[PDB]
Amino acid sequence: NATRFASVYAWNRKRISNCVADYSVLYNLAPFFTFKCYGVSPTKLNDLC
Amino acid sequence: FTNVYADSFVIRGDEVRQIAPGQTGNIADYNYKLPDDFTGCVIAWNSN
Amino acid sequence: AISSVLNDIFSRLDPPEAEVQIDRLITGRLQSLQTYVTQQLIRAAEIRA
Amino acid sequence: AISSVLNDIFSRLDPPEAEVQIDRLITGRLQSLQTYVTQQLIRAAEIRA
Amino acid sequence: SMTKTSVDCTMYICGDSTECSNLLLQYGSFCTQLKRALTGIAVEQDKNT
Repeated sequence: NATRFASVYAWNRKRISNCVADYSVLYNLAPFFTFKCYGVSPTKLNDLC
Repeated sequence: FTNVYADSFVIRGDEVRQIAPGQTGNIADYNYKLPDDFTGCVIAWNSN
Repeated sequence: AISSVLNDIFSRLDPPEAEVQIDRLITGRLQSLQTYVTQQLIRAAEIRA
Repeated sequence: AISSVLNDIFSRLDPPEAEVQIDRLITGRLQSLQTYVTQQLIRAAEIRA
Repeated sequence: SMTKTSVDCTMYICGDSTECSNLLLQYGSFCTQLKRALTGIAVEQDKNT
């Protein structure tokens, strides 16, 4: 949700660990232009670890 | 083929790509799903 | 296949995407049985001789 | 497969698309190798008697 | 007796490329036991003479 981001030559790399999350507001609820996944099933994102 | 079921619905352009086999979302889960063995065509036209 | 465990395939991939990877894994396990039984029939022809 | 040369697959097709076409050539050479060992064990049994 | 033969796994399956030998780790012991089955023929050809 941040206004200012970084560019492709140097990005902002953040580490997220030791918490719980909710992927229903990210994936199921979708006010997003493009969501894509490759090796992980996008439906089962709340299941898998 | 035996018969055709024409399902007519008006859907927004952000959610229009969720009509396909194996989709999960707002419009996909709680309204209209397709199975993996479903066979048919999807015809879209700009109604704006 | 991407994994050798069937619980790590179908839960980590889509049900359209799992039908490619499981059917490669069963066909590899059918060829492991075709090397075993053919080896036992040739050794049965030696041990009955 | 499209080309039987493994150098023509890697220098042309995409690396997701190369792993399908190379593994068809590996599987067909193992079935010809499984054909050769199965015949030579039976010809070893015919030359034993 | 017959003619004793042996099959290399590296040169017959692969086209002497580095990408083909990395894909044989998933296939594993397929060419290992077919090499040892031809070794078991060749130790019995000297015992027939």
